Amino acid sequence: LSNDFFGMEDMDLYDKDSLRYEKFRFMLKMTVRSNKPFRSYDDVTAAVSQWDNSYIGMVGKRPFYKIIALIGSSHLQATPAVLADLNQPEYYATLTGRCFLPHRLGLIPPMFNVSETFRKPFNIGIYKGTLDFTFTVSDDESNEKVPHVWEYMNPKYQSQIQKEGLKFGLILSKKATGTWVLDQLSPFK
Amino acid sequence: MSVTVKRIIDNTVIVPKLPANEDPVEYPADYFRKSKEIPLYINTTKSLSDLRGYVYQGLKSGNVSIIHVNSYLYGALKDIRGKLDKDWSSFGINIGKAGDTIGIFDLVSLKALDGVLPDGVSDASRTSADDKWLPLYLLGLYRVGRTQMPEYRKKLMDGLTNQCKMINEQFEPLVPEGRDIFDVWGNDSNYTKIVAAVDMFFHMFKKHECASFRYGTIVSRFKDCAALATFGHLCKITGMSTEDVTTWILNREVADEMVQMMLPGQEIDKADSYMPYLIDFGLSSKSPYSSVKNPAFHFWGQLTALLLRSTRARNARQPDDIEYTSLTTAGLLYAYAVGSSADLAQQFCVGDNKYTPDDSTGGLTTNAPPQGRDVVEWLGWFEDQNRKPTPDMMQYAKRAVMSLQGLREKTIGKYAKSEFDK
Amino acid sequence: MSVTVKRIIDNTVIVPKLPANEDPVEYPADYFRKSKEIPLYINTTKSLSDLRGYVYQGLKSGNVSIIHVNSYLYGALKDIRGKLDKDWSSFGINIGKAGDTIGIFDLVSLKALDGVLPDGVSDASRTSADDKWLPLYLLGLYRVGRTQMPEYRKKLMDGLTNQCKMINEQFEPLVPEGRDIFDVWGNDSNYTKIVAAVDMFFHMFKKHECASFRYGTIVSRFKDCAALATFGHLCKITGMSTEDVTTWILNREVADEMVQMMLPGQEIDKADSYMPYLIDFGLSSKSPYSSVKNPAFHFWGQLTALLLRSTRARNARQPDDIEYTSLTTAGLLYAYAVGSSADLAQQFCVGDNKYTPDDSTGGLTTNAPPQGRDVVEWLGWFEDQNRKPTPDMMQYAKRAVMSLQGLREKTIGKYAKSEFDK
Amino acid sequence: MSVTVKRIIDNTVIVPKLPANEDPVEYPADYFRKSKEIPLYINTTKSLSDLRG
Amino acid sequence: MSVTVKRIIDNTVIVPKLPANEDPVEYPADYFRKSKEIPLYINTTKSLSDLRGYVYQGLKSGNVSIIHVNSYLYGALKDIRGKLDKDWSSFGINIGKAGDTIGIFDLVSLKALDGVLPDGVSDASRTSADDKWLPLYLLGLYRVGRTQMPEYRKKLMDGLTNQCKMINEQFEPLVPEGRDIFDVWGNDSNYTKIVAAVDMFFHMFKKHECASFRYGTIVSRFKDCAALATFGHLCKITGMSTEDVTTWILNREVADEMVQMMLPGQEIDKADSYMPYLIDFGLSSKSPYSSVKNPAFHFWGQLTALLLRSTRARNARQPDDIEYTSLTTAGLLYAYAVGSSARDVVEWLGWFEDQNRKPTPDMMQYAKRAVMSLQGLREKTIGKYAKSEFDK
RNA sequence: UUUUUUUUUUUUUUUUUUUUUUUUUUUUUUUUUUUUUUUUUUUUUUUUUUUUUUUUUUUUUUUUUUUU
Repeated sequence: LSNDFFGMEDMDLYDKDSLRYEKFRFMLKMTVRSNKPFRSYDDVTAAVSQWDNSYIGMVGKRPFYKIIALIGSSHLQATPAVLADLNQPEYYATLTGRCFLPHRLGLIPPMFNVSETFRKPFNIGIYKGTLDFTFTVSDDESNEKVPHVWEYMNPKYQSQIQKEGLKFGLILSKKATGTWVLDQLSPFK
Repeated sequence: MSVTVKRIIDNTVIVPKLPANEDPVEYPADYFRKSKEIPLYINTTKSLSDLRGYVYQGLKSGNVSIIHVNSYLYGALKDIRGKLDKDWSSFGINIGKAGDTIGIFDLVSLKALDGVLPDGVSDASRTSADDKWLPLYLLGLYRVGRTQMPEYRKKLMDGLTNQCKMINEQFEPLVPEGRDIFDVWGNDSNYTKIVAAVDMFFHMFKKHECASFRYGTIVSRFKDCAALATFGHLCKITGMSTEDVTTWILNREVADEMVQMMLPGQEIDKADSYMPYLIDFGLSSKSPYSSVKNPAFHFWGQLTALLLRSTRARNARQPDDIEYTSLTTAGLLYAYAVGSSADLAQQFCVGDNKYTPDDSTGGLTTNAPPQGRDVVEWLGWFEDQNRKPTPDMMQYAKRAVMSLQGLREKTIGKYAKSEFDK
Repeated sequence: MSVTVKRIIDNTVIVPKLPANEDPVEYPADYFRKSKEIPLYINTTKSLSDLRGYVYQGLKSGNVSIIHVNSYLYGALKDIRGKLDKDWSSFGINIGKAGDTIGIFDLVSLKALDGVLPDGVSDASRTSADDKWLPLYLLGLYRVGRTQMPEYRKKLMDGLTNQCKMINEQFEPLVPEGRDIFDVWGNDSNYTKIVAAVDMFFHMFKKHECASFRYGTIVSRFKDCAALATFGHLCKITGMSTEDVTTWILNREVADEMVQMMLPGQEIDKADSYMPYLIDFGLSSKSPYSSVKNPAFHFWGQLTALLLRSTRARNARQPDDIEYTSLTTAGLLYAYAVGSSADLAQQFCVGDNKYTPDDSTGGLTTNAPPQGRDVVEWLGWFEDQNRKPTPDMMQYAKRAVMSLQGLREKTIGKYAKSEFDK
Repeated sequence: MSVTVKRIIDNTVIVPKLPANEDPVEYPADYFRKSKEIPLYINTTKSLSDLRG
Repeated sequence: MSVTVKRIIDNTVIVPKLPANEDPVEYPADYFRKSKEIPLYINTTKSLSDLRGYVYQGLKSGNVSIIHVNSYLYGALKDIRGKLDKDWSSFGINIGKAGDTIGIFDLVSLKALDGVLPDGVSDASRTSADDKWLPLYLLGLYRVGRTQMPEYRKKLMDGLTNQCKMINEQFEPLVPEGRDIFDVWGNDSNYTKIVAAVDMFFHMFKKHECASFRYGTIVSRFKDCAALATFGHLCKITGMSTEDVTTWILNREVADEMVQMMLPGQEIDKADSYMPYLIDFGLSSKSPYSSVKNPAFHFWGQLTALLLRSTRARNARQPDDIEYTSLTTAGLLYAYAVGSSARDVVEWLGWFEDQNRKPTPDMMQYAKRAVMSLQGLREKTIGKYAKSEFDK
């Protein structure tokens, strides 16, 4: 930073972290296979947080993809196969709608209506298995008001979204009004 | 329209247009532009064991429901195993990417069926030895229920029984001797989607440990694509390059048939594509490559291949309500061109030794076969023969159609023996 | 596209293309560019003695599992012995460095199989007498279960039993007389990988003490590569060098097969390479070098070698759905050229005495064979006959095909006797 | 490579090569360049009388 | 330009000028006037044994780096031995003075390369038996890779192996048989500078102990100077003086090529000079003495030598897209003059004008005799063209 | 006769070698010598198909019932 070398003055457009609202509609599909059922939602976040260990996908939607992964993990309802002993427990979750995310990550490049699938095995120790994803994050120029993005998680789960939302690499904060603004991802990531 | 049409009593236009007696062709590209996924509606609100008992007891009692068998086939074929080595993009759909394991249903979108689930004949004495042989039998009935004649259906059933016995080794037959119910399964859309997805998945992974399931679903490959299959067979039997063959087609309906047959954006040359399943996946309600929609080329190509002594082109059904004179003449001309005048030209050379002696009395104008394969030169010879085929062509056809014992009714062989064997 | 085709009613292009009736060719170079190893999935979570008991009692009871036999074959073939003398690099993989001891499975990547292990028929009375004959018998079953003919299968089983008694000399047969379960073993990918790795390891180490394992795995060498076998047989039966044989190919369809056959980055001339096992190792799912994918070249080579009185070119199966007239004419021409005009040319000179008498009545142009092996001389001679076979050529074919007793159906010998023995 | 063969449809070479159905020759000089000795592996941990018996 | 060219609609000048599709010639004198040294950039931040292992294992694995081989070649070729006897001044550079020890790289300026050094695959079990045969092999793999034809490459590899085996006697071949990587070495400039310096140093010191290094680097001598080589061949194969042969050239394009070849300040008649390596040392990027920048004279001289029964003038390839009829006529006139008159140019010009400029049947018969019975003529060469046209 | 405007079933622009890595050109070389098919449910059209195959070829090494 400026304490180290010479001449890294910030730009006049956004000072350091000029807050901005990015309205965007989205779609999501999820499929989590595991050897044993997830006892707690924390284990679910641990198993899904490494969905981008080798990342090929979008950069302008990478924070958006992380938040969509978080919302999918929040609503990861079980399946009849998850019962006592039928097969490996297979989870599923899908969400669609529109939302706006307050964030301090700078101006985002214009997003397009393109879908990208994601596949990656996870190893959180006790639990084995893989994942599945299908995001459809894109801009929404319509004036139509959209629900707040962090509202899409039910209060039933995520007793502390400050860390449950941080398990995926996000850094959260509070806007002193009850709305969570996304500070940035994991540092250098 | 092509150009304007004038009836000269008042200089007025008529602009004729064909009636919609038969539905127009539909291409897979149009469907994949409309939707970016292939929905599959199934009822998953049941356990795997309960569905297995349902389908087992229904097959044994001959009253199994289509919803139950579809749900059980989904439940027993969730084998994510099978590692892709290359990308499997098809029609702008990213199935996988060079290393990620995919399942059977990873290539078709999955939804929830909106309807009521039948009660069932649930059994609990059947263990979890179902994935080895039961999906095989259930998919085999799909292919079996298309012969519509016992002397072939019996052979197909025996083959399916042997296929399943090689895995299970007990396999008491489930469906009774009579009382068929698998004939209706073709009508259902979800069953066709599942069977075609299974066929394509096991076609991509030939060396899979469950590749035996290709039996009973191989009929889905290139289903209702008889025109494309006979075009390939013709290109392979004539030995001529596949692009020079299309220059030879005549009669003015084969050309337009070909144009609708190979619209560029259809991806008919890629094996691991969605095109061969354009009708089972629901990509097209009326396949443009079918024989009912493409009668003239199918007839002409089958006749030509028969005149070239091909064992395949002796059982294809002769299409109705088409010309049987112009197409037959064109096919006979093609057959006499390829089967008599062998090309037999120098192909590889070491620096030199390339050409042919053109100064050693290379006369051309004669009442002899052109001794070549160019379409224009044989056409010039034929029109010098005033479009009346020579008796030598009749002799060639007689030699190529005679000794064909055991012909099949309504097929190309019977017509050739009745026509070119006067 | 090689060239363009115009629809002449409005001058529009149609770009004809073949259907995907058969899978496209796949080359090992592409596979090794995609991945830098050959994965071998096995379940090694069992002791060697327990696995040996499993496989022994399964073979005796005829209900052995492929996973158990694969794991036991890995366990009993961990012979790191065998010292390389030269480098064994192949397809950009450093197998060894000229002096380091190497095992059978050091040339294929090893992974852990993900699945359920069958229970088994575990026995404890079997001592440590496994490596002597049990892997040999298990590998011999792989070759036995590919004949699909009772006589040849029985002969191969007798040979395998003799080979096993060579080392064990007790050897009560394990698999029962009926219930052929080893037929399915060829379908499994891991078993094919193991057997091909064993074959290549013991081909590199010919003088190894366990070289008897080459029985039953030699079929893996050059598996599904009948085109290269027939090309080598042709090049060895004529004496003509490959670089000059390849010029003689004709009919313009052998050309494409030859071109796709000889792409540079395959090192098909290297014995200690992965090319012979391009399909058993899983490098190529569709072998470009097969006979079904190369029917024209295979047929032409077999017919030509048959007309040159070769003991091999009399049982090769004649391909189907190919033009036979042009290929027969080309094969007859080449065979007559080889068997009528011996080269008989001075090769080595002691300083002087090289040339030939050209001024001593060097008559060349006449109704006689060119008395040489140049392709264009014979082409000009044949064109001087207006592209029809002379009766001397037919007489030569008759003498080269007559007295072929005990011919085999659907083979080249039967076809030649039906065609070149009028 | 002795001489080249070119395909007359597009002026393209093919570089044909024979298959390795029969293993290539190896010369003793090549081995003696690779190694300067002939290894003879035996087990001498036994007396002569025991081995002859 | 020479003289003005006018358009007669208004009497306006246009001064036509040829487009620069081919780069203009560059002369060694101009480069030496610009700079008084030949820089050689190498990376010397490695031990000699480390570089030896690097290059040895790179050659064995066929993935060697050009920087490593250049650095090792510098390290193993610091043989300051070799005592001069006469002054070796060239292009105004004091290389040595009549009795001082001189090294290979003493005649080229040395700098430090600015770049990242690759890793290297050094083998630490290699003794100090490198300078005996390894630099010779590394220099020979430049000429071997300059062939681009399997038969000539195979023959040169056999010759190089024979040359190397004379020294160490074991010499297991290093570069793998396939995937030849040494073709790229010619692209680099410092490797060419090193190989040319070695060639010139061992050309001055013919009787050196390490004179065997001349193999492989001999191709650098007179590189891309085929026009001067064929001029010398014409001057030698006829016995006619060099001052008199230059008058016989005609067609006014050979004259211009001679003019651009014979600049006085080029000292092209000095063996121990920088001229033969004008393109390897980087003195000139476009050699004026090449056969592509001087196609007309090269063709004419090769044809004339062919018609005078010379075994050399039957493999030189015919230059592309140049007027042949006038060049062939001039070559036939010169060849007939030499072969029938054991030589004045204007006398033969007048004799030909007595025929109003048409070859006589006697000259065609002489050409037929000079071109008949040429077995094994290779394609696109002067021999093939003469056999096609002069052997009707 | 005509709605007005029209007048290449001419055109994105820039192109004009199925020319081009540069350097080459002895496949010279160490040096030194109402209708009216007593038509049709739809999709069909090898009573073709698990895949891979194509020698009832193959332990490797052999090729004088030759030799101390």
